[PDB]
Amino acid sequence: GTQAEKTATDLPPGFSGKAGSANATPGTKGLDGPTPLADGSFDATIFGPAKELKSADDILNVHRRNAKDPFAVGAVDAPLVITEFSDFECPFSARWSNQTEPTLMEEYVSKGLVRIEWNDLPVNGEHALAAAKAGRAAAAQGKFDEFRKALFEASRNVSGHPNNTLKDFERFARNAGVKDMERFSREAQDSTYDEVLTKAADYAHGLGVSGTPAFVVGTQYISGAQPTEEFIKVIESELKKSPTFS
Ligand SMILES: [Cl-]
Repeated sequence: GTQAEKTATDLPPGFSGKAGSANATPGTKGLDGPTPLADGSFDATIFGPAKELKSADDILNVHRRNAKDPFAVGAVDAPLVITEFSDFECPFSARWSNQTEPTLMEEYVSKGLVRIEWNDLPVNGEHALAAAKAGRAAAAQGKFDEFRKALFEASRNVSGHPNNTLKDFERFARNAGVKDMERFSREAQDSTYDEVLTKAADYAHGLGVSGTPAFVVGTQYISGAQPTEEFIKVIESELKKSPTFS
């Protein structure tokens, strides 16, 4: 019986690589981006959970799975959602965007395994609030992800806060391909997004989330820009726990 081959043995997870993703069911819906409103713009007032959280057993409620959400990327039916709370002046938020997120896009989001949902948590004061307003103005025109990447790539060498102001946000919007710069510049400055930013902050504070970036990866809370390999290990563990979304 030595002249035969069997399938690979199962190994302890430290040697298993991608066992959660191997056995998970990819999502197939909402891979092509957010669903627009009737006029072709997007609902940049989306925030919050899918449903009120009352206890720890409600943790999955932080994931919206709202097809209209212009702050989300990846399948609306992905088996795993990453909920992120982030601040555009925060160098740890910048480092996650610049150094971890692209790997997660390549290995999980493009494959329908993971959806990533942004939530505002401005902690750094006036520039962070102004940046969040600009991000919502970009999202209204379907360019949140491109705006986020332009802004955070411009912070890649900054150990503190960039102290971005309106002309910086307008440049990032141009870089992102925002088509209506008059609407962008107006909404980046005026009261349009003041109410939702207050509600988004109050929602995060109600969960006790006070530091950026913060994540709920499936059922698991992660505080801070932990190493890419830690995010991969938690994603694989959470996909093993819950391989399929119905
Ligand atoms: Cl809640």
